[PDB]
Amino acid sequence: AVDSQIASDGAISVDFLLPTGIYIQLEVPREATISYIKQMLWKQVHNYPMFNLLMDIDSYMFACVNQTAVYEELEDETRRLCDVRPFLPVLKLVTRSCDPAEKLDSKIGVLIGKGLHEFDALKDPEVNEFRRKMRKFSEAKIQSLVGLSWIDWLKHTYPPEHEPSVLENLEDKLYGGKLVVAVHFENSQDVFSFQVSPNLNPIKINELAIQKRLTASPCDYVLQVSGRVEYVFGDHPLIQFQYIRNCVMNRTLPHFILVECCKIKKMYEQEMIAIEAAIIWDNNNPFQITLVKGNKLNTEETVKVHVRAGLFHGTELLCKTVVSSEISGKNDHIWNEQLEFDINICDLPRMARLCFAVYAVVAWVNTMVFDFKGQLRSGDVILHSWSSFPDELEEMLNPMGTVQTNPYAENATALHITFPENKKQPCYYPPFDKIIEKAAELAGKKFLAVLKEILDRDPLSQLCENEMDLIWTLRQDCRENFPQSLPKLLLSIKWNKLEDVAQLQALLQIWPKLPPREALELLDFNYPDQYVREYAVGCLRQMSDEELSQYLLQLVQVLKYEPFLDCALSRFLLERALDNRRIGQFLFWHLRSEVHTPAVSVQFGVILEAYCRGSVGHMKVLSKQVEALNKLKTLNSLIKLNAVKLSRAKGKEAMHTCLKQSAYREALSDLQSPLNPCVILSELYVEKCKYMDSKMKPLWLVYSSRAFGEDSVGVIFKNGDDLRQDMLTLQMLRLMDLLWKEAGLDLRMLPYGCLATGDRSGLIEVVSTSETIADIQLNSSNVAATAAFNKDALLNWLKEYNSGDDLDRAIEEFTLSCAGYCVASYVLGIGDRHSDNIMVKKTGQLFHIDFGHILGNFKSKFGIKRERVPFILTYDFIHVIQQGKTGNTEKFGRFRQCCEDAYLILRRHGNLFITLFALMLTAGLPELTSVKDIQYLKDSLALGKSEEEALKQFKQKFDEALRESWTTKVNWMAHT
Amino acid sequence: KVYHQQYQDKSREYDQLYEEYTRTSQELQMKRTAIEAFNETIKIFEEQGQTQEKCSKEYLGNEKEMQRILLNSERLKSRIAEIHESRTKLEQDLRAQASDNREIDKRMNSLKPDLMQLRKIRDQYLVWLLPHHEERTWYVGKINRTQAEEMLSGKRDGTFLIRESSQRGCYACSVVVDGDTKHCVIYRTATGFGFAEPYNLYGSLKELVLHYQHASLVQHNDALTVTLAHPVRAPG
Ligand SMILES: CS(=O)(=O)N1CCN(Cc2cc3nc(-c4cccc5[nH]ncc45)nc(N4CCOCC4)c3s2)CC1
Repeated sequence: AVDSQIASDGAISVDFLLPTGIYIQLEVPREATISYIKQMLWKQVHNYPMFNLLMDIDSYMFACVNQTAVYEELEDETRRLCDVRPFLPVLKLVTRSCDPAEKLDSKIGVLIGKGLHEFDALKDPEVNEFRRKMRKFSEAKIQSLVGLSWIDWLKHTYPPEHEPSVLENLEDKLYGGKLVVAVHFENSQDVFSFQVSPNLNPIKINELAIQKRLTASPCDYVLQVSGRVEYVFGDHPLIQFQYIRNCVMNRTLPHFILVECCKIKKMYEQEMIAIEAAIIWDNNNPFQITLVKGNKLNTEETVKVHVRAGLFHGTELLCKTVVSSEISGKNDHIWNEQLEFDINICDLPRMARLCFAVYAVVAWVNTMVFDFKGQLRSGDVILHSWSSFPDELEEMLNPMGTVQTNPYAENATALHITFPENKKQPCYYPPFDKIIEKAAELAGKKFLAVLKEILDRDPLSQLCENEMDLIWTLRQDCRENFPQSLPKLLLSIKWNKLEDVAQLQALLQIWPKLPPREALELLDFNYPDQYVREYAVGCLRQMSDEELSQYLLQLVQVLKYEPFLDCALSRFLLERALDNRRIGQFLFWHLRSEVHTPAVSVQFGVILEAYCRGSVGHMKVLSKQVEALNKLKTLNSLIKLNAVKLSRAKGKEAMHTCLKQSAYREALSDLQSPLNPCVILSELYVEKCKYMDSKMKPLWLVYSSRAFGEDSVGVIFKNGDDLRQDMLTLQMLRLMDLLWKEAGLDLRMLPYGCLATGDRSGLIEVVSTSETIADIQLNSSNVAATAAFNKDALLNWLKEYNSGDDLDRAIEEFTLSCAGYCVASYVLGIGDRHSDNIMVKKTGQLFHIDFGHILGNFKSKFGIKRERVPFILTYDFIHVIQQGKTGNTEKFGRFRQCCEDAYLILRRHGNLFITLFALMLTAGLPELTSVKDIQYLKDSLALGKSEEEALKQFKQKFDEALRESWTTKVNWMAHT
Repeated sequence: KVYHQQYQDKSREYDQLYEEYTRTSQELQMKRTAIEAFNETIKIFEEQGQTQEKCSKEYLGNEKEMQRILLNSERLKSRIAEIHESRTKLEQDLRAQASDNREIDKRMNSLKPDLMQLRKIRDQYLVWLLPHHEERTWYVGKINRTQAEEMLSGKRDGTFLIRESSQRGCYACSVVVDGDTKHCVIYRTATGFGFAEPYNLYGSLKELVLHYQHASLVQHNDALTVTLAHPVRAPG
């Protein structure tokens, strides 16, 4: 009833607002083409006065208000009325040539899901101060793009991936030095094969490509990966390019298409056509805050009144939990009091966070002492509180929570407050330079042993006072031997006084840069300083886009933490996303996925448009997808409805006809995968598309990659479920695969693609030739269907698809993938895994699938609880590893070796895991609620105990699972 | 004066509040979305009022068009009417749902300190910071299947009387399955004892027995069904 999308068939009464104010109501069919309606209205235009001040149809286009308050100018006259669901039936006929570059501002608001006026409607300075700041920079990139010649543009739009020395671990999975690469020309039907040195530059393939007698420069051509907007070029060795590296790594044939410069020039020119559419310190006195009234009607039996205060700098408090005057906790809410803050106004951190709450035994507002330009927040300010939003644990007053206030005024809490405005000349933060001068004016081989025992304990482990003292005492010594210790040191000194702060800031400038993996810690709650953060990102800024894309999820979640807007991180992420290899897309997608939620709506919203703006070109492709996804949401909504009155097989047909229709085959076809920005989507293999048995009936889309792409692509669209736990646990898995390969361990893992695109919406990527172990087991002749329905089903399965030589690799790939998963599961504490959620590819590769819960036991939202996930092994894995072969000590020993080796590798980068899971607290996952949650890892990884004291523990755990090998095998599918 | 009796039933009262609140807050932003959209639609109809009045002043025949325009201004007047009412009824339903959520923070935040008070009692609750057990009951030293089948025949369909194998320095396990007696080889290895290579991590031939009275024999052989409920020396 809030929108027209429910079971209804016929015509609709729409309002047509003409340029001459001529109002006309007409009954128009619901699923009518917007051009058909434009034509329809035009018929009756004359039976209404003023019929002559109008121009022809083709000089005018409709405009509307979306289901999201956005004014949608509908240029594409081919869209169905319902396919562009206007909130109210009304359509304002406007002139097609409405060129004010507010047609751009339409296009943007539409993409994002927030109308740009909303930022003006806030009227608050910073939003406007920064929208305008970014717009300057966004438009500088658009300008950077204009000069650029062919190929140089590609380096700015889709830059090739480089990976030096990764081969110095694993060598030559090629017959001799020679690499086998495949190339064919643009619309050519004949391919050519080449035997090539992996150390050559891509140009040699072009030189080889031209060696085809049929009668241009090799430089006038470019190598595009066949079926992807992925390109390979540059004065670099073939093996160095991530593409090649992968084909080499998975013994796959690199597929290249040769594009003539004029075809990339063409794309550049069509994109540049759209680009043209761009038309005091010395205040030695104490600090105190005065406030007036509140606004609660709430009543309590055991306790009457409620009122609190207090101030922090991250986790560290700078004052005691200040209380307030008791009023009427059942009736009267109005009052006044001068709030005592036993802290000097001079010795105050510019990143100080003034927090407030009430006696919970109930709401909260936390607002910063300083503002966007470091001006002392003074004068009368209103604080819109977060009622029933406090978390179970907070240390009386919550310091973690947002500084950005509640969007609701009516029937949502508020607070009145005043700060010392007094003087006509205000007080601003001490300069970025003046604090170094403050430090310059102010001006261990034995210890090497002690501090190594201090500056080691995991990021979540908080030091005790005496340790803090020595860390600061021997601060210069550790700077020289333990540079990686600054995270510990930065927490040693109390931020209460400026003298230490100055010396601390001095250290940072003269402190070396820690690696990006390390730097990441300096972006959590612990470190809120505007200069440590400026250096933290400093290090990130010196990281690859491929390395960047890795920690991107949680980097976005740090934007959620950020108290301001023009921060170095936002500036960095946008700076990076505007030069994307595929970065920009995820940056963009991850942002919409949360813009729907109040607290981030302004945050992400602004950042989003700032991207859209610097992405005037690509903009089309992102929209192509947004439309593609909406069409899916609806088809799914209809699929849910169908499933009731429709047979499993009749609802399939229903789905198939729906896809085959004009609206679908256009929208959700031939426009780029949101999961992989490089992967092209092209024609759907409709006949093979399906919907799953599940409670949300998710679609299973198959994309026959037509002529050029070797095989088919397969997506899963799932609306109704939180696809973020998977999105994070799959990313965690991608890391383990990273780390093991790093150390030297290709356990042939499959962390398949996953992206949550919005609220309970998103995509899972399909892995080709795969199968659920339950599926493999049933529907098989179980030892002539006589005994144990389970044994060797999984083996014969592999035997079926692997011939002689192939069977060895199959079982080899099975082993380490199983090993890799066995460790990674336990370590990440992935629970309630059954033969319904473990899978096997036809390559022998094993992998996991339903990530409902991590770092504790799975219990539904109503009664969410925790439990240790033991290491588990099924008889079914051993049996395959074994081959059934009664006695050995080389294969089920190779397994245990890997299992041990892997578990040990993870231990080493245990801090990397705890840091990422710590930055993922802001994201708001039902699991990740507190640091008590990340504490699971410390245990799983045996982080205190030494390598061999901890190996022994796991060596036991592994054997104990071999004891429960059939016992667990039973739990996998007996009742299940 | 009350101490530890229960907890679990009052614990789940939080979700009885939170499951409906999360749905209600979600509906409130959804209901506010429409008022923004509604209030934005009006803006377009309002602009029409201005344009129809400005475009009408264009009289550059004038008598019949005086009322035809007037009628249409007065119908356009009547549209913005029903759409101001339509917006107001939704604005009334926001006020309702929002009022209900305030009477829920009156219930939610009142039961939250119940666990905070529990902390002093809850975290202080501290105290801490088989007939196979006999060797001879199943062991039968140096024997032959012939002499093993002998004893076991007549006994219950799940008895254990373990011999010593024909094979040099090995062992065997003679067992009465649901039907009759079956004999499998148990092995010695540095890893321990057990019927098959990856599954032979048993320090003693007894701790094995003790870990196979619980677990089935089926894994090593489909033929070998039943575990070990009775060794030798039954009551009565
Ligand atoms: C014919 S039918 O589809 O109607 N029917 C229902 C389910 N089917 C088995 C499967 C279930 C399944 N669920 C998931 C999933 C479920 C929920 C959350 C998830 N996150 N990631 C995967 C996933 N992910 C899957 N893929 C597999 C390979 O690429 C990868 C995923 C598969 S394959 C067969 C019988």
